[PDB]
Amino acid sequence: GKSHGYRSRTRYMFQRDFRKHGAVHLSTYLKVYKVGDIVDIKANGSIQKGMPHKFYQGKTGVVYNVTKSSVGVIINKMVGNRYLEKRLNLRVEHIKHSKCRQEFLERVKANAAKRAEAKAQGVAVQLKRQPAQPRESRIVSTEGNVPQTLAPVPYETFI
Amino acid sequence: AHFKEYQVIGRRLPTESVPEPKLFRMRIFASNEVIAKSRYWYFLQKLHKVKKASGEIVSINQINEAHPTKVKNFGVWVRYDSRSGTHNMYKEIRDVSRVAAVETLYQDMAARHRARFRSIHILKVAEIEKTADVKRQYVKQFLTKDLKFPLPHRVQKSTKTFSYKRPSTFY
Amino acid sequence: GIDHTSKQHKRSGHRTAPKSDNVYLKLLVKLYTFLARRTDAPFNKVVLKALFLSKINRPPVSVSRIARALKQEGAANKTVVVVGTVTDDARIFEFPKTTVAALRFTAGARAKIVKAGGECITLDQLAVRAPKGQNTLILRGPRNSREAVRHFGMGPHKGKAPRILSTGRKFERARGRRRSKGFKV
Amino acid sequence: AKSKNHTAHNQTRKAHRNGIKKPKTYKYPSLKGVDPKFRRNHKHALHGTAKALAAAKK
Amino acid sequence: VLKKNPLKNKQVLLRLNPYAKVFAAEKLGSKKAEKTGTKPAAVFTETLKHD
Amino acid sequence: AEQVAAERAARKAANKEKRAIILERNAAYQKEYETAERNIIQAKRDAKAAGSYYVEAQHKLVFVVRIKGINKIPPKPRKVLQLLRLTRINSGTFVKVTKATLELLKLIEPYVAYGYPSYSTIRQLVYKRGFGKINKQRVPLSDNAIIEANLGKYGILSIDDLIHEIITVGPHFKQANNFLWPFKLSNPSGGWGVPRKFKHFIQGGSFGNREEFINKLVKSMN
RNA sequence: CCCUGAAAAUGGAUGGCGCUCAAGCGUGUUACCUAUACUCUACCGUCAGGGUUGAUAUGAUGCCCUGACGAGUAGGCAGGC
RNA sequence: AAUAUGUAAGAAGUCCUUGUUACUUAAUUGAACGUGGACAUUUGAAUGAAGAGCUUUUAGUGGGCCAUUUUUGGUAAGCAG
RNA sequence: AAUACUGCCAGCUGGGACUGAGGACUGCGACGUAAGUCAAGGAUGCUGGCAAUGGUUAUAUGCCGCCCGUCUUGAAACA
RNA sequence: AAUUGUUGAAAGGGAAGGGCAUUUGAUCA
Repeated sequence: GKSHGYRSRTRYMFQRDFRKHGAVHLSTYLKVYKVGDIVDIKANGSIQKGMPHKFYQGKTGVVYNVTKSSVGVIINKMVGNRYLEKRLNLRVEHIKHSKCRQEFLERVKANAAKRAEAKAQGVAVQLKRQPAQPRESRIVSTEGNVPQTLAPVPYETFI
Repeated sequence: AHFKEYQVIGRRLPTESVPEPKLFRMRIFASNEVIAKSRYWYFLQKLHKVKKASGEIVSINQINEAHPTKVKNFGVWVRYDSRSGTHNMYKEIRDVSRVAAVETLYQDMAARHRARFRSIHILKVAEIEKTADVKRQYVKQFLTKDLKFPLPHRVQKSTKTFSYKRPSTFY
Repeated sequence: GIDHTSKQHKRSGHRTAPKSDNVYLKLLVKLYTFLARRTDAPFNKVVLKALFLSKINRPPVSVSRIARALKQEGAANKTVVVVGTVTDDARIFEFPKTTVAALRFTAGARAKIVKAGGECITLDQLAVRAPKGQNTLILRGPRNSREAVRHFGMGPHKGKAPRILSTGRKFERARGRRRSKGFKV
Repeated sequence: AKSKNHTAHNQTRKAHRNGIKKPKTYKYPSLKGVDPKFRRNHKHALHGTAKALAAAKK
Repeated sequence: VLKKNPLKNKQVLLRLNPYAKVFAAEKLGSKKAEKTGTKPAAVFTETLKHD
Repeated sequence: AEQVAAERAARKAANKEKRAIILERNAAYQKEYETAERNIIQAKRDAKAAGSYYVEAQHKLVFVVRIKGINKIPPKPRKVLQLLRLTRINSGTFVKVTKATLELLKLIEPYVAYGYPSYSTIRQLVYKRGFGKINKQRVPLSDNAIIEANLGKYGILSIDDLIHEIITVGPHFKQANNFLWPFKLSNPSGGWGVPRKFKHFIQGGSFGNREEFINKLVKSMN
């Protein structure tokens, strides 16, 4: 027949990295998790208790519950034509912090610092980011950089 | 189209690690500046590790013939991809300008080897200044002294669909 | 042709002009349309929009609810406006003096207001006294308190009043509602 | 008389005709699945701060 | 009731652009540039014809 | 009731003052255009003369027209076209050049032709097929009053000001472009010039970037 | 490119007529014809945004202004004989 | 690798002071909810949006096929998947 | 110096076809120092012929056009 | 009405019937 289990088709997914087997480094257990923090989910093969499902591997979610050694994650799963929230409790081991949120707090702090300093005089704060604008005009000098003529090479039958 | 010689000089995007990148210049026969730039980039990303996103063109100009009123003999080395493999050829054309010579060469190759513009690659175009290094008989036959050849069987063009006199092909 | 990003010739989804054939209601609708068109007060537009509401969308407002609304700070000297019917509540005993304008008034509610010292005016009189709706307060009754909305959205693990005719034992109280006979909802 | 078993054709179009909607978020989320001790202490703290606010500002 | 096209109706063109009258009076559409003359460097001259 | 003449005179005085400001601003814009063009030309001349090469700045504005029908379109390019306001064939919009816009154009390149526009073709487009968006309606622009009423908050009050905002990308270019309805052009008068439109410009077709060659096609289609 | 390889049964298919510095083959450039496609205009219907109780004067479900759209089986709704 | 895919790009935010708890901490030590107070041009990347959100009812549907690309069984199939 | 090519003209002008919608004024502009005028939020003036144009039907001509309804992914079928 | 006979009109190289536009014949304000 057909087989669709809790750990089906995870042979290369729930597997430790090369030369990275054994116990887990004592850094994950020292991370402090609070309600509202955004974290990523990455299953670890050494610990088989509280392991997330295949779908929730690599997903990013907010923390809503704190337990002895576990946190609750809310993940939006697309079923049919709608997104449904899923509150799943996972161990600390199979969860890591997300650096995008930290970059957001850093940008916010710099944003407020610039809003203070620039507005102390009140001129062109320009607190908003901009994309890659087209390059402006430039002048190139051929002092020791004379353009070398290039021609296509003949076809060769090297073996 | 009416091919025109465009020389394009380009260079990699400047970086703090390597300021003032080297400039590479290439002459391409193309219909317009867009085609010339596209061919320049395509040829550059075949001999050098560069790309359009990781490079720029600092100059593009059109080369006009210094003496377009003088009949010249041109030797062209080309490399083309056939239906089965890649081959190298050397063809001799007789024309007053490089653009006309390469247009004639393109028509010749597309008609005689079924090679398209995507297949013919211009390796080198040169002018043979001495009429002794030519190795093609179809070009040598037109360099003979006192060249006089008639035009037998002249065909005239009529503006009417009916003619009241039997035409004559004299000349 | 156009690669349409939305439905073509789609209706606004709102009720323009009353669906009823009440001549007096149409006259009131015309009057409030004139007001809301030739004035700038949003009160006229709100009243005109509420005049198009259906019976289920226009729940009755009780005198106790009116008193509770007027008990707010600064609302004692305000004109109550009910777009619908005002009912009488016997659970209240002290009704303060007020001025309530509504389409239809229950006889008991009208008697209660008259005895308290207030008056019962219509929407036309309310418009005459306050063309721009000055010092008015709009009251709307509970819309989700109907018995027909409890059955809406019935599903497992919802508890949304299953549609039944009889009530009591052995009437949809068996397996499917208890853990002793299988599963619970 | 065999028949087609399973196919995912037109399912994406069917789901996209009515655009896939993200769940509606609220300032106060549901307090289910939370630690019972934390919920009890939150209830006690909420009662305390409500009483303090009522006593302070009227 | 009907859209009239600029660049063909002078009245509408003048209504849209009051500067059109000054432009026509000064003939700014055909202006002679300064008769300045510069010679390209020998490096560029040789690179143009370098084969 | 005789004050009609007084209001008429006041209206005429206000209109004359407004026309004076418009004329001054138009003269300033024309002077700036001439100065910029001449400055670029002389900069190229000095760069050529001093044994150097002048690398022109990349164009900050492009014009994109749709050359493909609304049938047999993949969903992601279709969505990108809808977001770019190209729902009819032979419809054109102006686009500011950024990284995001460049990657957007790289996705729907097969169904559009885009290139760097010029001041003359921009002015011709705005004059002939220039339509605004007021109350979600396509009201034609035949006076500066409507433009001032719908764009005066951003410092734009005339058709010449709108053209200036289009040609030179500024603080309010987004609003200036959003106010203008997409230009519904016709088929080219002299033809597309190629036997097969659905091939790249280097490959001999209308599909792809045309750079400065877009001006001729736009004027032929307009 | 062409030729041998290359043989199926009613009489027949680059559609055929026919074509040989082609009207066959590859490529380069202009002009020419057209879809219910694109731009404008006239009319009808639908939708949206509005004006119009300061009247004798009626149909404010009436009149007028502006913009956009108009395919379709099963099926739904609405207006009419 | 490419493609495909999740999250964040702000007022439901940030910062200063300090009220509550039966949670927790050696402990006013942390957590949640708070009060007061400060930050509206440029409210925190680009683009777009005949506006968006929400509820009730129900007709018909539950035999599909073909086209590009990836690809299973089969020598192949206008074969099946 | 001229010329080829490209792009611009808020430079001028010759010829041809379709369209005439709206119905006392309201607005935006130009000429005219000023009266007033205008190609400026949709065409008027003059003149000619008749008191045939045009509607319905039959034939003819150029082109197109398979038999109604149902089943079916597929109908006009030799269903 | 299906069907049939006469009178009057039209067409008819292995079908008839219809649509797009017009000439001709008959008729019509």
